[PDB]
Amino acid sequence: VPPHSIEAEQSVLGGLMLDNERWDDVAERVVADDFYTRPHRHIFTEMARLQESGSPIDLITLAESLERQGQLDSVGGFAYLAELSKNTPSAANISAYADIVRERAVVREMISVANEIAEAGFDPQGRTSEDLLDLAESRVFKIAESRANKDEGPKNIADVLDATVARIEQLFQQPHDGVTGVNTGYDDLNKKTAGLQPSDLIIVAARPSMGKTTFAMNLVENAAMLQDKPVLIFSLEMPSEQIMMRSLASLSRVDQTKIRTGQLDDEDWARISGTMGILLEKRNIYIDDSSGLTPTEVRSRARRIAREHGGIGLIMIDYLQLMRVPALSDNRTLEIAEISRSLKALAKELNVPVVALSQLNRSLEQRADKRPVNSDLRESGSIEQDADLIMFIYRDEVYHENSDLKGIAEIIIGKQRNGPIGTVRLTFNGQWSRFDNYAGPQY
Amino acid sequence: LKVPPHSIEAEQSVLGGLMLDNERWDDVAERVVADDFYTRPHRHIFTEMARLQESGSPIDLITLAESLERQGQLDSVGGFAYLAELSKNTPSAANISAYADIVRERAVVREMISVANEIAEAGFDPQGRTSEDLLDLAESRVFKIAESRANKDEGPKNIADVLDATVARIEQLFQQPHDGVTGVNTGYDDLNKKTAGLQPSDLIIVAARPSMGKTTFAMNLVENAAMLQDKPVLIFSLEMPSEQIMMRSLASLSRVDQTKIRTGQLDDEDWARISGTMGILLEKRNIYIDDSSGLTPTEVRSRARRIAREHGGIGLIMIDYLQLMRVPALSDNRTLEIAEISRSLKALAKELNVPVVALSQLNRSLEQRADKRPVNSDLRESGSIEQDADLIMFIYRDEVYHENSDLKGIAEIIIGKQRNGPIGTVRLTFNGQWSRFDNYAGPQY
Amino acid sequence: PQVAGLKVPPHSIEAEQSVLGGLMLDNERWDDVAERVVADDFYTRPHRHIFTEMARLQESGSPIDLITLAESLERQGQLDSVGGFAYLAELSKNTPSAANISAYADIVRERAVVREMISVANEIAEAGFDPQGRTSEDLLDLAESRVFKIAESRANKDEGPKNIADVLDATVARIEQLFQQPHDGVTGVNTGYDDLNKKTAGLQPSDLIIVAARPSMGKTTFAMNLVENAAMLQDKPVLIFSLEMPSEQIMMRSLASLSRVDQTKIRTGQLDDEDWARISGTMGILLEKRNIYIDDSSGLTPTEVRSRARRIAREHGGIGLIMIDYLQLMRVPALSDNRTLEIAEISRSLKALAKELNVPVVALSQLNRSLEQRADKRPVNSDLRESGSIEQDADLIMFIYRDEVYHENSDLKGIAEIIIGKQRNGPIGTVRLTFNGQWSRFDNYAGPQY
Amino acid sequence: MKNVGDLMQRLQKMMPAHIKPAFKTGEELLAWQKEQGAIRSAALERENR
Ligand SMILES: Nc1ncnc2c1ncn2[C@@H]1O[C@H](COP(=O)(O)OP(=O)(O)O)[C@@H](O)[C@H]1O
Ligand SMILES: Nc1ncnc2c1ncn2[C@@H]1O[C@H](COP(=O)(O)OP(=O)(O)O)[C@@H](O)[C@H]1O
Ligand SMILES: Nc1ncnc2c1ncn2[C@@H]1O[C@H](COP(=O)(O)OP(=O)(O)O)[C@@H](O)[C@H]1O
Ligand SMILES: [Mg+2]
Ligand SMILES: [Mg+2]
Ligand SMILES: [Mg+2]
Repeated sequence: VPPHSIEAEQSVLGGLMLDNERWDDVAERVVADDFYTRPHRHIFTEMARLQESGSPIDLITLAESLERQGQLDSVGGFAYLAELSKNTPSAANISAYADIVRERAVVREMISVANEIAEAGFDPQGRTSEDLLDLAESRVFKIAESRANKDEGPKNIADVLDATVARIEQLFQQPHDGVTGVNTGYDDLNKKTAGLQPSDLIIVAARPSMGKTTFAMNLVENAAMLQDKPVLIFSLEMPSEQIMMRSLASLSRVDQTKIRTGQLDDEDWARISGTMGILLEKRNIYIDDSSGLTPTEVRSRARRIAREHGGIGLIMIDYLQLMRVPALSDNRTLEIAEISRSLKALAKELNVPVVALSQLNRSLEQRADKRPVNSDLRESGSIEQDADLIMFIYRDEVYHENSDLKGIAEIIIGKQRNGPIGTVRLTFNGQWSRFDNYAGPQY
Repeated sequence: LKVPPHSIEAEQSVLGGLMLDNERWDDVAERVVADDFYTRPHRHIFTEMARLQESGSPIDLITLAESLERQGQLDSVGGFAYLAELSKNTPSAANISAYADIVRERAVVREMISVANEIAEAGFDPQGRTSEDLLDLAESRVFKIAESRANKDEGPKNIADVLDATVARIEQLFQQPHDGVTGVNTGYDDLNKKTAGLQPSDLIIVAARPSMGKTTFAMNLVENAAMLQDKPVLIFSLEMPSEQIMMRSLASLSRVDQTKIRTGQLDDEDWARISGTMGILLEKRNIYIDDSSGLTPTEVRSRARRIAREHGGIGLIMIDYLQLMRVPALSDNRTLEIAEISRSLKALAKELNVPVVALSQLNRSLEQRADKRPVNSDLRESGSIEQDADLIMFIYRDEVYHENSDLKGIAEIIIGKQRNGPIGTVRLTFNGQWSRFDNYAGPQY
Repeated sequence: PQVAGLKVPPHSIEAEQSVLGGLMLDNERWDDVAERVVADDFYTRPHRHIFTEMARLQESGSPIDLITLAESLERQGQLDSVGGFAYLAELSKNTPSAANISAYADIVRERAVVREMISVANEIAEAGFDPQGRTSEDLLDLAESRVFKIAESRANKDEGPKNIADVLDATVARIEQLFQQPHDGVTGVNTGYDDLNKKTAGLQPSDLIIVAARPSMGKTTFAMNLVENAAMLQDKPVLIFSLEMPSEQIMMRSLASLSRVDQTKIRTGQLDDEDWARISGTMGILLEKRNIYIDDSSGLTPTEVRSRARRIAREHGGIGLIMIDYLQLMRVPALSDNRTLEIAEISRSLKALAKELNVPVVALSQLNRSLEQRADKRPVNSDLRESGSIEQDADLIMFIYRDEVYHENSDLKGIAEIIIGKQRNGPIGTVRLTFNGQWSRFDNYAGPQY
Repeated sequence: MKNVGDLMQRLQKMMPAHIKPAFKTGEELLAWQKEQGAIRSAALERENR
């Protein structure tokens, strides 16, 4: 007998006919040619093609759309197709069933191929051996080629080069504008950066009161109105009902305090109405006020957004420490390494930047300079090795109150993969949580 | 036979009913949301319809297709020929909003099913996880549906559905005087301002060297906020049991020293106060108490969810002398233990949309400085609570260190970190023979 | 095959045999297991009922092994019905080490949660598809209560958070029970030093007292005097953990103090008839009472202290005082790399104990020798360097200074003062007592004001 | 629960009318922000010196 399972089969098909989230978590592992029988292969094909566009694949969308191709009473028809929905209520572990399906399928295929090798070995039919063995090689290599995850693999130089020439081609005729990717408005900062490159991990990190969550809100807040393409925000630090007040205040140039009290004048209300209505004809931004996460959860939500429409253009994670993968919570360094690698994967996957805030250890207080460097953060440099940019913050007027630098936040770029190190000066005015340019003397 | 329930017919009926009736749209909008539908084209339709009912209101058949062209999505959702049939159908007059009611109901159902599925998943795939961190997942994910008139479960959200709640938070104010508060009232007018009132999502820390009145302070806060509200509160007590707590809170109210209570040398004019504060604590039944010995944050969250399940989402909590809070899992190292605690507390405060008051201590290396005004570096617990928190109010009651000072009967607050506002410094008095702070209508500062 | 081995609910059966094999083989562990496992946490009905008996007896009837269990199990008519005697013998036959239990009861709780969550997920889903014409309001509160019943199955019935009114009833009942009888200023335990009860209102019953000093001030004598007095002033037990020195010296000291004779007339034998009279009296008063219990141990941990104490609490009565001596010897070995965290652990744990039983805890200490280079030497809160956690946990601290060690020209001889340095309920002060240590006892001082 | 046009009209109760933003879009707003920031930088420098 050839090994092949039937319980896993019915269960997988019924569960996907019951919970239309799982198409990712299954299709990552499984291929339509893994089922021993043909009807369920037709069914799986339909599932994938609909979930490409039409998410609901349970019974009635499936039955009714499949009707048009004239394929009822041919895969067991209506009542059998419903017998899938009869049993298996919980969809206990779609994952493991879907693992063993692939397992036995690959075993069966390879054993078949070995048998055909032997029979053609004792039945040459006017064949060479040197001109033969190419068929053995190609027959065996056909396995994973039947699996290829949407045409991924080692590209050739010409395709890569044409991608690059296409970049320069689209870029040249349009005004150069300095940018080489995504913008921020700060025309002093785009020079040391050339834009948040479209596929890069960015990190922002300074001690608590130095106001960096502000800076990330500023970036998304600008990049929205400069684009017409989405963004994300994960606020593991405070809920949306503060975020939007802050961002609204930042745009309309009025403090948080007067809003939450209500002593503000029509001069202000005009700016409020402007920024409000100008957000509410774009629907760019998307916010999440969750608390406990795993990177897998993050990837799920993000891919959901990108599948619903188009493609995102930005991310802003907030206060990265709370991101757990609890398997390793006995330890810290391995944990942080895991988040770093997972975010880098996501970033390169969707061709997106990432803006992952952090924190620093207070040891620097015992140094008398307090301008941070690549060492003060102590996570075995897990994120340090993984970044494609880092830029710290240092607002002087916290520590040295009598200092001749009031509302002057500098930005110490401590690592940059493509450009060089640098330094920037900027101005902080926490009455409405916003940075501005510095058209003042040198740095 | 076993399907996720959607009423595709009534949905389209609503759509086409909105097409030829651009008036009866707010009433529907009280009930239906883009996430509430099932397929994608209907969502695109609805959200564009709303974006246009902002500006372009008279819209039946064609203006939608024009706007849908202005971003270039024709034929991605069917097309103009598809939309023709959506136009022709549903000549309905009387019943539209009932369809919306039932569809919203169906969405609640579907959500419950999906959540149950995630629960079973994490059951089979614990992913290196305990039961304590698993029951909490389940309980929170159910309670988030049981609460929340709107605002469905975990996952991101678009903007307009947040501007609704935020404009509601602004609009609740103008139905009454501003009062200075945007949150909870403490009873201290010196403090409402520089705090802008306790904002109800945040972790607070009330830190001091031992004998400065921090416990007395937080007891006063929960006490006052029991009677400027009608909601529960909690008093976790890892430091001393319900009896001393009751005596002290009772006496903070009735203004008679503890010495005249446990003894019994008290006078008529005192009993006059006691009967009243008593009868005013009994006819409200706000306060709940928890006099444990060794807690985990998990248990804390559990008790909180049950007490919120009884009636109302609570409005204030207190936790006592946080350094006693243990979890045996990470008993090997203490720093990560503090970190996990602070995480749990912050997520709690953000879950139930409440404040939290979590006392602490300070490492004494501030003794040998001779100024002794605390600041945010003397506390040495990795700084993992110098980060998570939102409001830190140290204390310095000077007449403990010095003796012959002019600054007697005073305990001035110091504020170190404020996430949503400024810092400052505030003055208050202390009369520890009946354990209550009072305001200081005094000189400049 | 194995595929159909996936739909099974997860379970363990070998651990379930081994646990009971150890408990039936040994009763010393029931605390830990009952602090991790409950009836329904097992799979089936027989082992459940077995655990039910093996807890409900140890409530009152301590011994539970094989036949002292069956003699009760019969009277509910359940022999040869939950496996029976012959099968039940198997559990005691195999795994005769009782080498590990705690691990073999962790995993049961794990699988039990993992199973009682899944049995709920399926039962929610099927009803979400079979709505019975219900409505959401009638559909989600059941899910709430269902999910919460899981955690309710574990929680002990009397550890949750109380309402205001019940607590208040307890308070007014306390004040009532006080006014049925004189007050004396005392609100708990008495000592014998009327100068002390005023600033202290007696040793309060849910606290962590500390008594710190330099080596030769005599703190040990003071704590012994306290427990010694609260013996005869009560009809309720005490404990002592003389980690410093063993019983045969402690009782000589105590006996002697009670009888106002010096030690050097006992172990010498040059004594009077009046002496032996006052000896036999305090003797026959200690032995008609049977309050005190002593432990001349060597080195300890809070984990063993709790067990030794709770054994006493469950045997008879509820205790009413404890004393621990020269705290520093208490090892908790996981931290011995460090010391600061060690003291923090101990203090934390002793506070938790005392409150877990609602009783006081004397506990002694030592002071670092920094004060010596000051020429005042009256101790204060800043000179004890033991993490300063003891400076935080404690509801009371009462140092001891006694001039006639440092100086010898003293105008202040035979006088020991008590420098209170912290208080959580009353105020601070300073007390003035007298010392006559050739029989090791402190006394009152009717004298001038301070 | 309430949608854009109705949300805006809801907030409009808090204000008098004839208050219009006269901004109409985003890039103009960013230009305005650039201007205000560079205004402020100067007085900031004054106070520093
Ligand atoms: N209304 C205000 N007035 C003055 N300063 C403010 C106001 N609101 C916020 N700030 C300042 O802005 C800073 C922002 O900190 P934040 O963005 O939270 O960084 P982090 O998340 O690292 O704490 C705060 O430290 C605070 O001092
Ligand atoms: N009945 C009282 N008489 C005099 N002082 C008191 C009385 N009750 C409390 N106090 C003082 O109030 C202070 C309160 O300390 P407490 O509330 O215990 O803070 P913590 O819990 O951090 O030690 C004590 O230092 C004590 O001296
Ligand atoms: N038999 C005795 N005769 C005279 N003095 C004594 C006698 N026994 C003890 N003392 C004095 O009384 C003190 C008793 O206190 P002690 O038990 O030593 O406290 P600690 O345990 O703190 O050292 C001794 O330090 C000693 O000075
Ligand atoms: Mg932040
Ligand atoms: Mg306290
Ligand atoms: Mg001793």
